[PDB]
Amino acid sequence: MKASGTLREYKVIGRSLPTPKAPSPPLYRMRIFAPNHVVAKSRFWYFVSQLKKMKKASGEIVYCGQVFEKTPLKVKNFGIWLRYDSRSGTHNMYREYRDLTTAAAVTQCYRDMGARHRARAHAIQIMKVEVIPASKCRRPAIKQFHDSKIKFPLPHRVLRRQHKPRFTTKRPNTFF
Amino acid sequence: VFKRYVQIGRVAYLSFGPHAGKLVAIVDVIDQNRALVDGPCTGVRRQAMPFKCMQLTDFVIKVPHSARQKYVRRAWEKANVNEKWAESSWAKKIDARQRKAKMSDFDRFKVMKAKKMRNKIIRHEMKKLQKEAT
Amino acid sequence: MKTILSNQIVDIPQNVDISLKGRTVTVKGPRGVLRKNFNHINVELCLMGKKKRRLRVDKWWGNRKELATVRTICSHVQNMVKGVTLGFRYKMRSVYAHFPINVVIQESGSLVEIRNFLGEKYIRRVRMRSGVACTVSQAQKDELILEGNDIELVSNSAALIQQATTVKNKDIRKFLDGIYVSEKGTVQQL
Amino acid sequence: QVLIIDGRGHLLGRLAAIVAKQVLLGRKVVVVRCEGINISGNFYRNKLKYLAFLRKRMNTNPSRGPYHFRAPSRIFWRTVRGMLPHKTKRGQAALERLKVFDGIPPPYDKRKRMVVPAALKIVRLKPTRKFAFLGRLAHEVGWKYQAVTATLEEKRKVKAKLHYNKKKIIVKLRKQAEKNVESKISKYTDVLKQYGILV
Amino acid sequence: RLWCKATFAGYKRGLRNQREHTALLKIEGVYARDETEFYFGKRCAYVYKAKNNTVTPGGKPNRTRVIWGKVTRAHGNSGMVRAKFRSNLPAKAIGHRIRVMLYPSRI
RNA sequence: CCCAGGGGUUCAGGGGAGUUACAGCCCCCCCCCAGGCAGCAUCGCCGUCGCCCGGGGCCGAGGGUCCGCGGCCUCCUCCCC
RNA sequence: GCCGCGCCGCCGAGGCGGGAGGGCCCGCGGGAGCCGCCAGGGGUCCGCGGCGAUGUCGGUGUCCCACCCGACCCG
RNA sequence: UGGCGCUGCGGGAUGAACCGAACGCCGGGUUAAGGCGCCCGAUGCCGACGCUCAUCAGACCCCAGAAAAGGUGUUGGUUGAUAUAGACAGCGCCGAAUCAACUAGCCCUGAAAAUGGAUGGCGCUGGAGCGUCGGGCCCAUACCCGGCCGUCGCCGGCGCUGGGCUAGGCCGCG
RNA sequence: GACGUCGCUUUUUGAUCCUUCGAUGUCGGCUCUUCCUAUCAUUGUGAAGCAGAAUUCACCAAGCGUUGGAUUGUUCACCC
RNA sequence: ACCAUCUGUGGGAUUAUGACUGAACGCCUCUAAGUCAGAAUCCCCCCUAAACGUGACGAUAAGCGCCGCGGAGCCUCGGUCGGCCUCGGAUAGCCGGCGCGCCGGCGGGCAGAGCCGCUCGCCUCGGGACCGGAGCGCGGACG
Ligand SMILES: [Mg+2]
Ligand SMILES: [Mg+2]
Ligand SMILES: [Mg+2]
Ligand SMILES: [Mg+2]
Ligand SMILES: [Mg+2]
Ligand SMILES: [Mg+2]
Ligand SMILES: [Mg+2]
Ligand SMILES: [Mg+2]
Ligand SMILES: [Mg+2]
Ligand SMILES: [Mg+2]
Ligand SMILES: [Mg+2]
Ligand SMILES: [Mg+2]
Ligand SMILES: [Mg+2]
Ligand SMILES: [Mg+2]
Repeated sequence: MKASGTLREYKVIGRSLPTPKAPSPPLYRMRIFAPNHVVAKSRFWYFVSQLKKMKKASGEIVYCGQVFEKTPLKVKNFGIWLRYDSRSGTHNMYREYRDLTTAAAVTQCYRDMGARHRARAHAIQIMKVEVIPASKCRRPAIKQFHDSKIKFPLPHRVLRRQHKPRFTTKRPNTFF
Repeated sequence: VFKRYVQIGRVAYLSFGPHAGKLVAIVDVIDQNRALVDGPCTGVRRQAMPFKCMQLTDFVIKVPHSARQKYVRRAWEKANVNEKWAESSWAKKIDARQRKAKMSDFDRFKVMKAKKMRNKIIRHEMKKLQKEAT
Repeated sequence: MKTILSNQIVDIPQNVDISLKGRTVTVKGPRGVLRKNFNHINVELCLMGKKKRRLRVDKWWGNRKELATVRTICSHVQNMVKGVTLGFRYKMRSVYAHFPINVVIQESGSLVEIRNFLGEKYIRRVRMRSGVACTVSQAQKDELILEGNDIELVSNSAALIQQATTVKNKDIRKFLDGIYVSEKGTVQQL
Repeated sequence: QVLIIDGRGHLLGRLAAIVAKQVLLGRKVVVVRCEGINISGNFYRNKLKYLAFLRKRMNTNPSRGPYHFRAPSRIFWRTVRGMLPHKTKRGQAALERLKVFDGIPPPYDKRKRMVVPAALKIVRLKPTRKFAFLGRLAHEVGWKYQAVTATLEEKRKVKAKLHYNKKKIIVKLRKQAEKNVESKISKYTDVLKQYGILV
Repeated sequence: RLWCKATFAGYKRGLRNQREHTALLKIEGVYARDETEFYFGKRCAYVYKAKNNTVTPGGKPNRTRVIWGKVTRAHGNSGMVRAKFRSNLPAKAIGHRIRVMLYPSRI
């Protein structure tokens, strides 16, 4: 996976091809986070193939639908248990994020795992994501926003629009 | 030294973006970069929005934490944000800047003629006081 | 990780009248006035309360390198407070084995001529900083007294005298001769 | 017709990348106060960058090798030249449109100087990062005219402030005249306030 | 003045190839691609002076000559435009003035 | 319009003075899926060129019907003159 | 798992037969017929302006020069 | 197996082999690989999120200098251990968390050659650095449409004449 | 700094045979200039099993200097 | 001809390093912000040269230099298509007005996102103005 743009939470459900020797194979549901469904199906045949004795050729996908956010208007703390392969070995990690959508936090995780650890999308395996209350958060960067009557200014606001006036007589101000 | 802060209920002006020029109320702070603003009386529904497109105003409404749009609208109307903003110099300079951009060629000619005589009358008054003071 | 707010409050006695002009802190006490600019720290300073004034040093959205400069602001102003009320009295002690160190103060405490260090014929003329006065201590044999309002100027004037009496090409562990700082106190002892 | 830019507070490459683009478009740029140009990174970095530049010389004949100009104007001039095809007639014509000066000489002392926000230190550099002035960098590599330029710029700011204080009285006189003749310009100020000219 | 100020910034090129049959103009007020639409199709003119006198339409002959063109499309995101002239612009005109007429008008 | 009529429970980025009170939040029930207005309009995807209108650039190579319509082949009425 | 029936759910996946009316449709009823129109087997105007023998018009590729780009000496 | 040799073209500054793509002569359009501070066509976006200060910073296939081993630089993560029967640190006082090990990013140490010099250069540190991505944009002799030239193929057409059929001619199509 | 182990250099030698056999004069010395530092001495420091003296280790550092002779064609050695 | 004789030089930022204040990390700490001392190195002065760099000044031949927008003409070379006649700067604050205060203005309207100039002529209203404006004009301050 390339993790292009904002990822989408797909509920890919699949099973093996029914055979006369073992008919009615069980249905397996996964929680895939791919930018589109074509990648969500390929990602499904990556974890199911290594967890079970199932292959894309000997199996079928019965449902691959996008999971919408049930509470898009509420800020939620997410906890993402994931394993990633460094240049040396594989390590388990647990990250925390504040966002509105589960897929917007997993997308925010790929941007962070690649920033702080140079981990590419093909090396990260998102194992578990669940909304966590503010009383069970561990990271101080996430837990510092768990404060009512929060207040902070915007110190030293960088002047954007640097080229709309390219040559001006007035030097810009950074205090507003 | 700071007077305008980012807090729950801080009315902000959107400089650019899809809702550029509208006022929103900061109902929640998601992270250091984004916030959860909601303008019920302006036309900006509840959504995430970065701080780089916001400009803090001198208006703070009393809204609870993560209250729905019904109560964010009351504080917006209780504090008379739209009335105080429309009479503030911030919006009046925006209104003046919008009217100057919609001036036709005949409007500029009326401004050219008005400013030509207005300056010559003021410029002579400055010469009148200089002669009087000496 | 960037902390939202990192503050610290400084207590200011009633005999000190402090004025803030941006980040330039100016304290005025019975012993004189001081003025130290902090425009390189990039923080927020505020004086709260008319009576029993305080100094609030705020830092918004700073990492560990920037949070460390918050207490440095407070510890500097507190030195400016005790410098205009109590002052600083750095005491030197001339240690020698055979040749006594002859110290003669000139220019009303603005120059220290060090003679007979290790029997050397060269004279060491150490000029004190502005506002720092050196004086041969009484009730002691080879003790000096450095007084002033700014600790950064008195403690630096002590380092100039101490590093001037440095032994070269010898075992410093054996030749422990020189004028060292023995006590870091105040002019007024309360 | 001439883009007069004040060099104080600007970065070296940020400003040279823009001035080099303006002269290629047939525009004449005059950059004054090149000693006030900032350079990112601590001073010891940029000083070593110039001392390493002093070592680049033709071993057999240094009079032919890289000419190491010490004036901040000629330092900024060599920076702009590096971003121009100075070995072609098109690039040489662009250099002829740029004139750099240490300080603000009389030909431009009585002018309004432009500022490039895309090259200022406040906009392009963090408040905690270290920077270096081109006036100090030049003084420590052989610029012999820092003290005389500082004194001439000191007197230039005295006569520029006396003019500004007189300009403040003219603005006070203009604002007072607007109140004393408001009854005669009421019909005119309503037209300007109608079309957003005033507010 | 009934024309907009433009600068002959150069020909349509890559890095090691140059197509002289297309020119890149830079309009004095257009600094974005969303503003170049107004100038699409406007008459372009490279007015210059020569030694010998040439006939002038609606007037007496003089040394003034001109190469007519037209803005065809936008170029990049910084307000640049492309223009094709009846004769390829001479390389001496790089950085000089190009008159962008207000006709054919569409307002 | 907390939609109203019966209410239950629940924590805290704890409002008012610890669990709604001088703000609110969440989870649940039985009453006409209370009604009323919007419908991928903060967030996707796709059409039987999908329906219609417009603008800019480039050029006309060749040089002895097919496919759509309309009027009349039927008598009048109205508008416009 | 098949097979039969029944119930129920299925924008109108739907097909047949008929009934009360309402009204939206048809390459059904219009062609060896005359006239025109044209999104129809590749462009035309049954549109138009300025300039005129001593200083202008076109060409002057192949005479010189200038600039941008490309470009190392052949066998 | 492809390629070079026998092969130009866009890109890698540069270069027989790498990446893209192979070539009649042109117009318009669109791209590939690769790019878009300036040289140098294109981000003069109010791009997104972090990481990083380097007194030898770093800057991307082939590819044109680094290792073992270290850092209480900074930022993540993992597994443990003490603490409001009051710890850690500092002199019972103090009153809120603290400590240890390990691991992973960037930076740093380790890191010495001879003419003066090479992210291509200038230069860049709210990025012109590294990672993760978005929108837009730039142009190859590649792709699309159109013109012209030639070759090749048509169980090609025409002896049934204003023009035509030197049929060894003429015409049409791909 | 043993047993181990990771590098660097191109002032040894080897390996290779890419350039030159219609020819690049080939060893040393003499002469002469500049460069490198992996610093012997001098300048400023840190460390010691640095008391002083002498010396050793290490750092910033190539500005300056590194000689006169016997033997040997010898570079290389050896000695005064 | 060291085979005679004479002369051969001052600073600046700093390297290493030793320190100051002081956090991070209640302590400590040369470092993180900020400071000090600091060298045969480095830069510069001294010194040698003097650029398709140049200043002041002298003298400038029937010829020649200034002064009549000389007063009219003939060959040539380029642009170009309204001006802005100016504080210093701050950026974790700024600007304006008034005698360290107070008042006023800040997504900069005392605003470069700006200001200023800008009816096709020639005569007539007097409705608003006292715009007393316009100089190939004569003098005087200011460089
Ligand atoms: Mg061969
Ligand atoms: Mg072949
Ligand atoms: Mg390369
Ligand atoms: Mg093409
Ligand atoms: Mg490039
Ligand atoms: Mg070690
Ligand atoms: Mg390194
Ligand atoms: Mg074709
Ligand atoms: Mg060994
Ligand atoms: Mg060394
Ligand atoms: Mg000794
Ligand atoms: Mg000999
Ligand atoms: Mg140090
Ligand atoms: Mg110093």
